[PDB]
Amino acid sequence: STGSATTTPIDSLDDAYITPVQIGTPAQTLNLDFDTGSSDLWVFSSETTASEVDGQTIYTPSKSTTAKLLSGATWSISYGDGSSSSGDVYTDTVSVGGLTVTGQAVESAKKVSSSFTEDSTIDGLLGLAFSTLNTVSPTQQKTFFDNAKASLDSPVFTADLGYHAPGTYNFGFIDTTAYTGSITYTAVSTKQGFWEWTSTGYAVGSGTFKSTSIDGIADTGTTLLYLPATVVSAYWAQVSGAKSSSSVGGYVFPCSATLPSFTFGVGSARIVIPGDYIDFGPISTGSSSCFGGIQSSAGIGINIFGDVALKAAFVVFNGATTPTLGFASK
Repeated sequence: STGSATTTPIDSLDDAYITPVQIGTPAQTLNLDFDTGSSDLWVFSSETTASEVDGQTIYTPSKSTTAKLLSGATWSISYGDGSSSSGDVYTDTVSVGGLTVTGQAVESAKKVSSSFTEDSTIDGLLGLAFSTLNTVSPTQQKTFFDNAKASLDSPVFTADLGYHAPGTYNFGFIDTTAYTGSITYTAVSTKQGFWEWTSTGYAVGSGTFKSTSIDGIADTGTTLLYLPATVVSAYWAQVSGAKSSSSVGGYVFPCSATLPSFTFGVGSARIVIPGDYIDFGPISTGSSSCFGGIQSSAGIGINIFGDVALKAAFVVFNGATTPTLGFASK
């Protein structure tokens, strides 16, 4: 089997991407944030504290003839941006782009933090990291991909995120029309539960490539590119007037700037992030200070190849017995 679903930016900055997901019988379609950095499929629901729901579409398990309470199971998760959610668990039928899993754990939120409430466009998350990170207790649950894998034509999914445009998540096949040149594959460590890999270096604009190993994670649920302070300083030094602002919470730059590209290495291959992808717009409405899309990972504890990086590539998440990651230009 295979599946193919369009993923759409939630706003004009590509702050996140939402993908429609069918849950239950009859189908209830929710728009979920596919997150290769976590491993829980959770939704706003009829159980979510009413004051914490503001415009989201909810899953109502009592209206699904295939929903079953997973008795005694609870979940609770916190994300790198400080947001969080928790609740109980149902199993139900879940379909993405025509690919159906029966008995998928659907984690129903009883509580969500303010950042979730405030984002009316995101109805929940669909985790695509390794199932070892799943938070359900006392019986850990599998991700949608893990459940689907054996049925797929090939044990893979691909992320093809758009810049200020829709893109695609495919399950079970590689669309050879969706990228240019060849796909370069690179080793993955699953030791921390992430799609963790090592970039071979970077370049800023038309500058020379610096060969240096940068361990980090491919994370579709993180907006920006978080890299070591040395790398980030080298980038922003090429933008007149750019500076790190403790009050704003990262590097800012004059909105009048033209940003240089940023290249990262995948083995001997190179992925080029155009400068425009690094512009996250005014820090506040009407400001002439703009927020940068490349930020320091110092104090995160891990480097994160978030959407800024991934949307410059066609990315293969190869879930074969020994997982690997593939990157192609597009």
